[PDB]
Amino acid sequence: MQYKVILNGKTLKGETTTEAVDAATFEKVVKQFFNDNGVDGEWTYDDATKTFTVTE
Amino acid sequence: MQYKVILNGKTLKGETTTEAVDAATFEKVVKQFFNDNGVDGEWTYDDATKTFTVTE
Amino acid sequence: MQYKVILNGKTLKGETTTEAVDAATFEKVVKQFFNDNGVDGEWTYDDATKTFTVTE
Amino acid sequence: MQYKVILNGKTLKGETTTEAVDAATFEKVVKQFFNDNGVDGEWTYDDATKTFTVTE
Repeated sequence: MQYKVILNGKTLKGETTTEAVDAATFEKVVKQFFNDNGVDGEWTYDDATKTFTVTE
Repeated sequence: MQYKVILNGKTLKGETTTEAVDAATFEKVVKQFFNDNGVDGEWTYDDATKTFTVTE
Repeated sequence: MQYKVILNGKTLKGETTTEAVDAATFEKVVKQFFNDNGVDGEWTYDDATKTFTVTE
Repeated sequence: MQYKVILNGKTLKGETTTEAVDAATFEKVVKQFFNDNGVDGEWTYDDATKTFTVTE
């Protein structure tokens, strides 16, 4: 099963303190979490895709 | 950033060990892990898509 | 290169009259258009995917 | 409905003759074909995505 998850320290006015949904956070948590079961390798970028945006 | 992760406890032939990469495991771990930062909602299925398979 | 195209002759008024961006239209035009160069096979459904929808 | 189509002028083997599955071919044919029904705009790149590649 393919799981889709958007992680991008959503910027917003406030200054906030720390983040949670960081790109590096996913790699580390996901890799560390799954490594415990025997998963390894490296994060590879997905194949480039083009999408038509309507305008008229 | 959109993150792609395949989780499917595929176990055709082998030992009677665990899997960890279970669909339910992702929802629970991902939801529980992220909830700690203020994320909620429900897992929704992605929009159906069709892909052309070559043959000839 | 992967190309993304949304084809769905949706209607939200009353006077549809006709369509163009139909699912069947894509298969036929795309298959007929590409067949001219040596492409064949059948339209296969993409692998199911799940996306987390925020709520809070 | 989202339609997935891979178009890439990668031939490698063979000699010079003709083509059909070119990136520019899709934009032109798809735009010209659909413009006839009232579709416009420009080809925009899809959102970057990362996929974990197994290794061990």
